[PDB]
Amino acid sequence: TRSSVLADALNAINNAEKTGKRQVLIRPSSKVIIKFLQVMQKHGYIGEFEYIDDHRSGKIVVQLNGRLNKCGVISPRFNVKIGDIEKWTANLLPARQFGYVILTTSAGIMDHEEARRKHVSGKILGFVY
Amino acid sequence: GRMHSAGKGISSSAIPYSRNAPAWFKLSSESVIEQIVKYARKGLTPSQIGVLLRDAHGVTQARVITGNKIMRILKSNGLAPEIPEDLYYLIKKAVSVRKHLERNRKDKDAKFRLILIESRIHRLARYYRTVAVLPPNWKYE
Amino acid sequence: FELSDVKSSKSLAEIYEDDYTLSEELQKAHSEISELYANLV
Amino acid sequence: SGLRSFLRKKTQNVIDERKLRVQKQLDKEKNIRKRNHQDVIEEALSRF
Amino acid sequence: NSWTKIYPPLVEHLKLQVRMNLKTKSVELRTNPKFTTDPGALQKGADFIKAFTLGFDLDDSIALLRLDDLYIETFEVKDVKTLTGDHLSRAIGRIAGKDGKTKFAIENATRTRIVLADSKIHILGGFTHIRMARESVVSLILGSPPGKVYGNLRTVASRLKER
RNA sequence: UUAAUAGGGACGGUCGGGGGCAUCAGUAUUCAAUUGUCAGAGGUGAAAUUCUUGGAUUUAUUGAAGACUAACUACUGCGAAAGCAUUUGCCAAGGACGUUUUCAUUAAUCAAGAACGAAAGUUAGGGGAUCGAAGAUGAUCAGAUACCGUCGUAGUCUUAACCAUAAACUAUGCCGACUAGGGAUCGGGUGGUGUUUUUUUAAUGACCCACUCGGCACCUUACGAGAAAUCAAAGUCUUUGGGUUCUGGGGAGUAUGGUCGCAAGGCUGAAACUUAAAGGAAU
Repeated sequence: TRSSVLADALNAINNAEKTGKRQVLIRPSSKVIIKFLQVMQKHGYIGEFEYIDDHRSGKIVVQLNGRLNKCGVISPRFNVKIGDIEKWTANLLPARQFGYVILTTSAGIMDHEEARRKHVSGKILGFVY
Repeated sequence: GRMHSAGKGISSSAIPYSRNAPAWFKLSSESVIEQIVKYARKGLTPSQIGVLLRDAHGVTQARVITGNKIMRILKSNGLAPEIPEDLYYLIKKAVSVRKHLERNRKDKDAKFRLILIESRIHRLARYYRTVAVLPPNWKYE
Repeated sequence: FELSDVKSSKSLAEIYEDDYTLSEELQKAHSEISELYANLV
Repeated sequence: SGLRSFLRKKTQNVIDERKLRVQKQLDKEKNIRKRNHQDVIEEALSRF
Repeated sequence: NSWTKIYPPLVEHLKLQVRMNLKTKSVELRTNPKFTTDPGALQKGADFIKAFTLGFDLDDSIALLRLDDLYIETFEVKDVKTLTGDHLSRAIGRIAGKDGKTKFAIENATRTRIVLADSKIHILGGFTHIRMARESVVSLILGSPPGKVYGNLRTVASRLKER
C-alpha cells in the first residue's frame, strides 16, 4: 500500500538518474512533492519539471540532467530544533557544506541554510546531495 | 488488488476529464430527474437506473448532467434504500449459497465462499455502522 | 573387453554377413613392431 | 541441463517449424498475386 | 526420399508388384502370379515395410528381407511400470542416455536394433537376441542406473562371442 | 472537495478437465448361461504348487457386478491449496474482459480461533470387480533375466464422524512503486483484411495481421546483486529509512611410556591322568 507519495517520487527520480533516462514520470503529485521539487530546482539539482493535472491527484514529468547524486526522504518526519539541524547535516550529507537537508518549518519547506537564516525550525522531510 | 482472490484485473470505467455536460446533450435537467423517479418507483436500483439513462437517454453521468448524484436526487424526493446497495446484494449471495448449502451439504467449497462472503459482510457492515448509515444494533442475520 | 557405445556402422545383415564369413589385426601389430625393431636394430 | 535441455531443444524446434510455415504462407500469397496479375449447363451449375 | 532404395529389392529379388496409394497414404503390395516364385515373399515384403514404418533405418529393415528368422518386439513403458509426468520423461532419457549412447550400448551388445518412439519401444533382431535386449531396457525403465546396466551388457556380450 | 493505474458493489457476452446432485456412454477385468472342438492350460531365467476328458485354454451370441475415463493429452486450462479429464440437465460460486453505471477510503500487515487439507490409518453400516500390507503355500537350481508363482486378510469404493501428516518445493514472508529486450500460447476486447462461411426462419462462427489488458510460461541479456551456482528478483547509484509479522546470535591428518577396553601363541579330544576312538595337518 501507499504510505509516502513523496518517498515513491524520490525513489523514481533516483532510479531514473540511475539508468540515465533524461525524463522521469511521478504519480501521484502533491504540494509537499512539488515544493520539494522547487527547492531542488533552486539549488539546481533538477532541470525543467512539469505538472500534469487530471482532476485527480495528478502527475509530474521531470527533466533530468544527471547531477542528482542522491535524494531521499527521512521517515517518519522527526521534529527538529534549531540546534539539532547541524547534527542532521552531519548524519545525512557526505560533507558539511555538501548537499542540502530539507525542513518544513512554520514558514514552509526550505533548506537548512535558509531555515538558519530565518531562525525557523520544524520537522524534517529528507535530504539531497 | 482483489481481496479473498489473487486476481489483479484493472478493468473499470474511465471518467472523462471534462466535468461539464456534453454539448450534443440537449435535454432538460428536470426531465432527467422525473425519469429517475419513474425507474426507482418501478423498483430499479441506482446502479441499474444509471445504466438505462446512460444507455438510452444520453445521460453520461447523472452528476454532470444535473449537478447532483442519483441517490441524493432519490433522497430529495423521498426514495431511499433500506441498506446500502453494495451491502444489500452481498446478503442475497449469502442467502442463495446458504439455501444451496441446505440441499447440498457436501459442497465444501460453497461452505468456504460462505465464509469469505460473510466476512466481507462483516467488514462492510462494520464500516456503515461507523458512518451511522446503518443503525448500531444492526447485525447480520 | 570394451563394448562400443555408439551407433554401429554395420547393418544387421552386414554383421550377420560377417559371421557367415588368433587375430589378423594382432598379427599386423606384430609386423610393424618387427619393422620398427629392424629399423632400430 | 538434463530435463531442462530436452525441453529447451524442443521449444526451439517448434519455433523452427513456425518460421518455415510463415515463410510459405508468404510464398503462396506471392504466387496468388502472380496468378491474379496474369457446355452451357456447366456454366449453369458453376455456382455449385 | 528413401523410396529409391525401397522398391528395387521388392521388385527385383522378391519379384513383387509395388505401389503406394497417395489417396490412402499406404504402401501397396501384390504378388504377380506369372513372375513371383517364393510364396513367402509377399509376407516378407510386408514385414519389411512395417519395420520402416515403425521407424527403423532402411538398411536395418533390409535385414528382414535378407534373413528369415528376424522378428520385431514391441511394448510400452506403461506395461513395465506406472510412470507419468517427469518420471516418464526421465525413463525415456535413461533408455537413450546422453547422446543416445545407452541405446547403442544395448544395441551393440545384444545384437539388435531399438527404436524409441516416445514411450513406445520396438526391438528388431533374433528371437533370443530381442529378449536379451528386452531385459536391459526394462531394467532401465524401473530405475536402474545406466552405467550399472553398461556393466551387465559387457557380460552378456562376452558370452555372445564365445558362443 | 476528487472519484486513486486503492478498494467495494453492480450490469453485458463470454471462459474454465472449479464444485455438488442426478443422468448417458465406453471398452476393459471377473463371473454366469448357451455355443464348436479337443489335451493340455497357466507361470518364470530354469521350475513346482494350481485348473483341466463333469471339457480346461481358446472360439462365438449374450447377461450381471464393481471400479475407471486410454489414444486426443499439450513446459495448455480451472481452482487459495490439496486437487480437477465421457454425454446431458439442475443447483449455486468465480477469474479475466467491457462499461461516459454505483459507494467514497470502506485499506496493508498480523494473535488466538476457524474451514479444508494428497496417500496411509481409526470407529459404525453398505459394497467387495480388480489390485493388494499381513498370513498360508509351490520352488529353493542358476547372478543380466536373483526373487518369482498360487490362494489372498485389512485396505483399494461409498455413507456419518475422527486422524491433519507429504520432496504438501521458487528446497525462497506479505503489501506497494520503479529498474531490459523478443516472440509463442490461453481468455476478453478494438481495428483492418480476404479465405472458409452463407440465401427473410432465428441464431451466431473459423483463419490472417496489428493493438490493448489479465494468465501459465519461455529465449537472449543484466550499466544492478552475489564468492559462485545463479537472480527481472535473491536488484534500488560506496555505509544502509516505502509499510509490516515471524525467527537466529575449522576441515583434513599424524604421533602417543596416560585412562579405559579389545587382543598373541603353542594340533583338538587331553586333565589332578604324557590317556582311546574319531577328526586336523602332512601325505
